[PDB]
Amino acid sequence: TFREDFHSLRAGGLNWDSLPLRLFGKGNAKFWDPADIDFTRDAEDWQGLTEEERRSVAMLCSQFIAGEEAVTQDLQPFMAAMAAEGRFGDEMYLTQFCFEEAKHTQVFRLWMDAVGLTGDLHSHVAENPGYRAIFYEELPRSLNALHDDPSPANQVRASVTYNHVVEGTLALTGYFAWQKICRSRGILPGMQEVVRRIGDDERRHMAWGTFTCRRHVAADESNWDVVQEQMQHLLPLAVTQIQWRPEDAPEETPFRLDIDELAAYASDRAGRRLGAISAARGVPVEQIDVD
Amino acid sequence: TFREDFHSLRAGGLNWDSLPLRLFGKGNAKFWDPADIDFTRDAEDWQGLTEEERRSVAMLCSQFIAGEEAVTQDLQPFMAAMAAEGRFGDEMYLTQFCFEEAKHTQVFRLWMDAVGLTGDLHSHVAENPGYRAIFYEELPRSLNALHDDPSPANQVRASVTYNHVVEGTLALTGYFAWQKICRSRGILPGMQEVVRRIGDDERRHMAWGTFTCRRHVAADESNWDVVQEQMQHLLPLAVTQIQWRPEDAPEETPFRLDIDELAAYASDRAGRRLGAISAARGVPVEQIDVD
Ligand SMILES: CCCCCCCCCCCCCCCC(=O)O
Ligand SMILES: CCCCCCCCCCCCCCCC(=O)O
Ligand SMILES: [Fe+3]
Ligand SMILES: [Fe+3]
Ligand SMILES: [Mn+3]
Ligand SMILES: [Mn+3]
Repeated sequence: TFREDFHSLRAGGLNWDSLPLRLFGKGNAKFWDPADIDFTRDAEDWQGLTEEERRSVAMLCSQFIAGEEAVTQDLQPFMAAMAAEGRFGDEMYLTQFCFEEAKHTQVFRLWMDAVGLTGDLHSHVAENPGYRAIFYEELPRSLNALHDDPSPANQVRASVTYNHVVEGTLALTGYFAWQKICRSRGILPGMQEVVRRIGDDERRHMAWGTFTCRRHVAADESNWDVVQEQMQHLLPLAVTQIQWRPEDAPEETPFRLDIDELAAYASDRAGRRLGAISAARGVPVEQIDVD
Repeated sequence: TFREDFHSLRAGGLNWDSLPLRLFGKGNAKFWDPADIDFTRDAEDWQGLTEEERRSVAMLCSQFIAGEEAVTQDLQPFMAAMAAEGRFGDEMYLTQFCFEEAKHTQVFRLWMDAVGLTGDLHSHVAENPGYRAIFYEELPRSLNALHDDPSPANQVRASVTYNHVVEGTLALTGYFAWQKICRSRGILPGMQEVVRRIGDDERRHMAWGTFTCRRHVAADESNWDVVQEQMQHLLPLAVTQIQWRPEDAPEETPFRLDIDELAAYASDRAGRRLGAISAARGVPVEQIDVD
């Protein structure tokens, strides 16, 4: 009762022109190893930051690494959904995606080790109601709903949560924050490289999510309503996450950052996700999903 | 009800000395891209083979690619089991493992495309009762049993099936067969490279499986009885798979292969798996699993 054929033995083999398999090939060509990045200069720069600056960097790094860990775990029901859909190229892509998230977890962990952020860091994520809502609750709920029901609507809700909010709104805003922190000051060249490489990977993750939502919208435009509903539900939580300040928080945010600017940037990113997905409305599904 | 902390934010971070994380690092250092292998000479060699030789090579290649596809899908419940055990380093490793199997599927598919094996090839696996029993039935049954019950005993049964039989008995015998086919004749240099690279990856897969079984045996030596029972159940099926001949089968196996020699080699590989796992009997678990 488990398997009756193999996609890889069908006539015509695997469709290398499919979006997931093109992304798989790009990810192989662009592979990078966290172990090759030297963090010694970052450790020196870390010592020159003020305490308030270290706290803000630790908070951003903690939000990132916990998020990379979360997606590493929470993507897995999508792999099983693609197995149920019979979509083996998408399943293959998701294996690379998931591994890439484990590798992102690794790289942040190595950076933290290098600068000495080796105590318990949960206070930087667990006290933020927006972060908790997304990464402790909404992300795993939406992705695990695919186990009992891998319907197009649930796939779109899961992809909006994972690819269009967690990645395509929050991670992108985080990369912008890192750029503001590091470029203004010429600090943390290792982290600058991390951000470049993880961002390269993220563009493929986001392309997969855009493809997933587009093909479902093309097949049944009711799924566009689902995309908008899920985004309207989640975006306020993402904005809350960005605007949160700890009890210990300085009146002046370090690095001359404007947290409300970050929130506005995030809203713009979310709008771009919606716009990309909206382009599939009225397109025949076979022109998006060659399969 | 889904997540309450993050392994990556705990004091002491991730334990890079753990076996799974050492393997993860090795896999990153040894990454290879299927797209970098030139199969043009293999295509020329393919044209010089007899029909009977092509049929035998197609059979071996089909058994491999379908097996790579099977493990790509069927490993995934182990990732969820490690999430349940709270074993995040093992989960990270399994993401690389799973991706590597997708990449093995890719490389065989590219080789098949290059030589022109692009029709339906199910006749080469679906008619073999040993192959069917393992790859259609026993592998997915044993691995999916971890969803409702990720107990040590079920983990050992799943790892014996996946790592010690599918990989550590059958794949290793298949690599030996490829070596016999290609080295005796100086043919298929692309496939020779494929076999070297996939074999390198397999040694890490098998090391993970050896570790998994060892730590469970060390914790509860009743799991040694489970290892032996599962191996005694599966090895006859693996031998049947190797000895199978199609209806169309020549009286003389091509390439001067002796199928019963391959079966004996497989039995020796299985014995080596058991011997490796048996070394954990009586070892305190903390000396295997530093965690
Ligand atoms: C100092 C103020 C910082 C404000 C916070 C900016 C938003 C950071 C969000 C990080 C979430 C990380 C998600 C990772 C997901 C992925 O890797 O695929
Ligand atoms: C011409 C006779 C050939 C005899 C068959 C030899 C055995 C081949 C078995 C191949 C199984 C492949 C399993 C792959 C698993 C993995 O990649 O992890
Ligand atoms: Fe991502
Ligand atoms: Fe393997
Ligand atoms: Mn990431
Ligand atoms: Mn393999």
